[PDB]
Amino acid sequence: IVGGYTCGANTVPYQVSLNSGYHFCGGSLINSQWVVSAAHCYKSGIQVRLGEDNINVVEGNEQFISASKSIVHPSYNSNTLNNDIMLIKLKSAASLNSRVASISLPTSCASAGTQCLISGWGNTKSSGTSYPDVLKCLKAPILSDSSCKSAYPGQITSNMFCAGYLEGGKDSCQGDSGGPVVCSGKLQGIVSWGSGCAQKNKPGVYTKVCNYVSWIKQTIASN
Ligand SMILES: [Ca+2]
Repeated sequence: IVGGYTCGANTVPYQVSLNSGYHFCGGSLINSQWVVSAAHCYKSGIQVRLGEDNINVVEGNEQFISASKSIVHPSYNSNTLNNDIMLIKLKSAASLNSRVASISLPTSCASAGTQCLISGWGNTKSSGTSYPDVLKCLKAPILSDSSCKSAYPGQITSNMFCAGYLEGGKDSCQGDSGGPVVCSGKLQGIVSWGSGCAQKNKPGVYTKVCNYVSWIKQTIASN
């Protein structure tokens, strides 16, 4: 997160870190046994880390649970990033509490102008590299489909939306991938892609979660 703020420990209780020896992507807890992330975050050997603030210190609210199964969206295209979504099932159920909590899935899509909270442990510089230890947060609005398409000609599908600031300076970044975009208490987006970070006229691009709720619910019901 570039241009954001320190969230505060466990104030984003559905935020997870995906760990394969090191943090490499975010995710969102959607029930006691399932996590939603970005397909481009797929790898084997995932440990899900719940309850994290400082990802380099054991502070007392963590739950570390191995993935038992990963399911990349059937139609994921790694070249275009269309359908950049994946589900991860935990080997055991998380113990849900005030600091480790699921986020509601949307019943309807969000609209341009709605404010949302984006979070993660990704890079905090746009012309630099600095990775935070504690969770960072950014409040940002959804942008219109037309301004999204104008920012990224020929690249925005119906499964993508833009959010952030055309002026630059405030965005998600490398290492935030897979993490949440939550709007009015609903998971509406997944950190997916963008040209650099926090660059003028190059807002973040997010997977549009509302398009996937049918797939998510049926997948959970059969696995
Ligand atoms: Ca920790």
